[PDB]
Amino acid sequence: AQNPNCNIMIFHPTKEEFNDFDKYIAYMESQGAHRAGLAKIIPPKEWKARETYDNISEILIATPLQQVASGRAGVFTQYHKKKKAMTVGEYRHLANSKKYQTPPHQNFEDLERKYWKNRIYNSPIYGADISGSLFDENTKQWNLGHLGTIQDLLEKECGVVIEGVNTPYLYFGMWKTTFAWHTEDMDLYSINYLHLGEPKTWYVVPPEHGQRLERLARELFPGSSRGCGAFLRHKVALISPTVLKENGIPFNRITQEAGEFMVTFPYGYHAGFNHGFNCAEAINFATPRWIDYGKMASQCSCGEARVTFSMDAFVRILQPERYDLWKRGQD
Ligand SMILES: O=C(O)CNC(=O)C(=O)O
Ligand SMILES: [Mg+2]
Ligand code: NI
Ligand SMILES: [Zn+2]
Repeated sequence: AQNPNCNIMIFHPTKEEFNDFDKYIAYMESQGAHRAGLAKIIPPKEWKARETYDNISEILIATPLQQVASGRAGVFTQYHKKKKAMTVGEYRHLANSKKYQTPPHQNFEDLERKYWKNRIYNSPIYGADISGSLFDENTKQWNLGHLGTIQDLLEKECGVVIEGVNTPYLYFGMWKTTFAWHTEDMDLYSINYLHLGEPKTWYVVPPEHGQRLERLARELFPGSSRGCGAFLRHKVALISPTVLKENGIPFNRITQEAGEFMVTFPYGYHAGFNHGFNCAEAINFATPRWIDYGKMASQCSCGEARVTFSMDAFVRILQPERYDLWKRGQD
């Protein structure tokens, strides 16, 4: 078995190897990369996502989210308070303000210490989930707005034609902006490209050990657990590396820098934080190996997790028994 300790693997494809996206994913899996839940891909030196970032300041963040925490430093939830619209230029200036900027630090490890010590005492503002793309249309390799669609994968594997579309999302981050512990909708893959700015630190649990994280989360968030049988789908709960180590949960960590891709694999729980002003682009995707994960994925039916138009069809075809109750949650 390849990668039996489930370590995060880092790949350096040549420009020749960067042509065929599906084939490279399948290569990484042949080496065991999926066992970690997360992999890093460093693009060939010749590749670029676009020529410059010089003209992005007029993108609008229609609903910036203030991430307010409750709990203790290592075990907390966050809620998202909606703020007034602002441009990317306005948000960058805010991120660089004395109130919101990255503090002085020695290295990534000192910054990680300061994040876990201090996160809960501040409420950073995240421009998340903005439909759009920063890839130039002429970038032919690993262009996240030109991938094969999940609907077309389901049709190729299973023969069934379904409605829905699959488009990318932009994330504008600042110091302390946080992504809670989650897997993807329908336990899909995700791919994330850090276009510019400061790094993003990731934590991940191997897919084969995901249920260990779920059991800890039910113990640590006991009212949330009674409210919903899949409450990590609400994307609100944080648990620190120190707390995971104290409870024997297997995990790994890695820092993504500008110009690098990350891939999350089906049922790979992940969480993390931004080091400073940055912009990432991400999208879900599928392969043949995903289909069985999609059939087994948990679902939120309490009504909190409220998800896309395109997830309807996935539930309806892969989980027809759940269909009914899950759509009661979504209406
Ligand atoms: O970058 C973020 O805030 C969150 N991204 C992801 O969870 C991902 O790409 O799967
Ligand atoms: Mg602009
Ligand atoms: Ni994710
Ligand atoms: Zn729920």
